[PDB]
Amino acid sequence: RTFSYTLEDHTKQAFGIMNELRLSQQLCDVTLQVKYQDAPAAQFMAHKVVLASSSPVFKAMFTNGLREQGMEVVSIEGIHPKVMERLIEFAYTASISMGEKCVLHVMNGAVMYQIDSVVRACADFLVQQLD
Amino acid sequence: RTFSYTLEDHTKQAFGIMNELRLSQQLCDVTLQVKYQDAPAAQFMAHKVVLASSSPVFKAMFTNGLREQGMEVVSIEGIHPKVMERLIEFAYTASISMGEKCVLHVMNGAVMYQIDSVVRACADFLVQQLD
Ligand SMILES: *C1=NO[C@@H](c2ccc(NC(C)=O)cc2)C1
Ligand SMILES: *C1=NO[C@@H](c2ccc(NC(C)=O)cc2)C1
Repeated sequence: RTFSYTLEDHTKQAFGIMNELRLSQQLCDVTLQVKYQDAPAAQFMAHKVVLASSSPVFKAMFTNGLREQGMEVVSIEGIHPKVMERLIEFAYTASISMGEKCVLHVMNGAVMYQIDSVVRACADFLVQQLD
Repeated sequence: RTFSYTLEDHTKQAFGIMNELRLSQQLCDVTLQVKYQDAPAAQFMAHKVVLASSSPVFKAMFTNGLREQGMEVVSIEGIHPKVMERLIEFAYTASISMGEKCVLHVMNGAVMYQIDSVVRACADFLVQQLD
């Protein structure tokens, strides 16, 4: 009677395309302007719904009961553009890479945007460096 | 040197929230108006980027090199609202359920929007009913 089916890696497939659309700057509805001290400013286009799905801070930031028209620019301060890139990548790919020296700055970014899995990851790594 | 990390079920987690946002009608940028013969019209709000990630037909339908302002209404004909609901659900949940009698109508919808995994699923099921 009730025929049901589930594609295992659909979400991984869909995020692949959603990442392709980001790199192609198609359907993006938010531009993240990152300005950090002495580093040059950098823009990052993305989809609010995707960022919200990976960061409770973005979710609350975009869920204001309003269908904002067209593009919305968000001014981000206190984080290095390099770091914001890795976090966006993680949101669209569920993965993140970096050098040992920037792990701490990524942890700060993960905390600032409450991306727990990244926080816990950098936490356990830093503890392993000890001794 | 190069510290990398990957959260396995991130995409499943993110789609959970993206589905929550749909049911809450937050960040949606497309309304699918479905009108089918004698059945009453039905609306379905969703996120273009999500639909595009699961349907090449939606991807081409929304990727026209334009950041359309606010909400866009799409007139859909030739498919029953019940069927469009299941397909949207699959896009946001990677799963789909239905009764034996409507499996064929879902296959028609999956084909119409080139959601291969659903097409192949209903295909193999119908072949199993035989004999
Ligand atoms: C990895 N995390 O931050 C990057 C970085 C870039 C440039 C500097 N230079 C000064 C003066 O701050 C430090 C750290 C590297
Ligand atoms: C499952 N697929 O389509 C649904 C349905 C609803 C209403 C009717 N009635 C007429 C006259 O077409 C048939 C099929 C059921």
